Amino acid sequence: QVQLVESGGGLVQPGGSLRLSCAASGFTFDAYGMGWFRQDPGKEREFVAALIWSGSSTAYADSVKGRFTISRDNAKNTLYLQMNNPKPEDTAVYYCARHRTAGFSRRDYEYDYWGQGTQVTVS
Repeated sequence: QVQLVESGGGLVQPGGSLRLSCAASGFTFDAYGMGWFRQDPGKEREFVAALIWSGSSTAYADSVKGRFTISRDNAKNTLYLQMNNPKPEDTAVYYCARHRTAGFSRRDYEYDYWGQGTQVTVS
C-alpha cells in the first residue's frame, strides 16, 4: 500500500513562490531516497531534484539550481519542493517518486513508485 500524494501546484507569477508537498505512506520513508520529476505534454519526464534517505545529500537539474530547494521531513513522512524563484520554463506536471535505493539517481526508471502529479503553471 505504497502511497505518494502530491499537493500545492497552482498558478504562480514569475516573481512569487510556491511549495509542493508529497505525503508518503505504506513504506519506511526514511529508508529511501526520494525525488521530483516534471513533464510537459508530449515530452519525457525530466529530473528536477532528489535527496538521499536522511536528506544530507541532494542533487538538482542544472536549470533549477539556486531557484528550487528540495527537503524532507522524516517524522511527518513528507517530501517538499520549495520554488523560491519560479520561471515560465518551470510550467509542467510535477511528480514525486521513491528511488529504489537509499540514495538517488537521475534516471526515471530507477524510481519504483510514483505519485499522481500536480500541475504547476508560471505566468
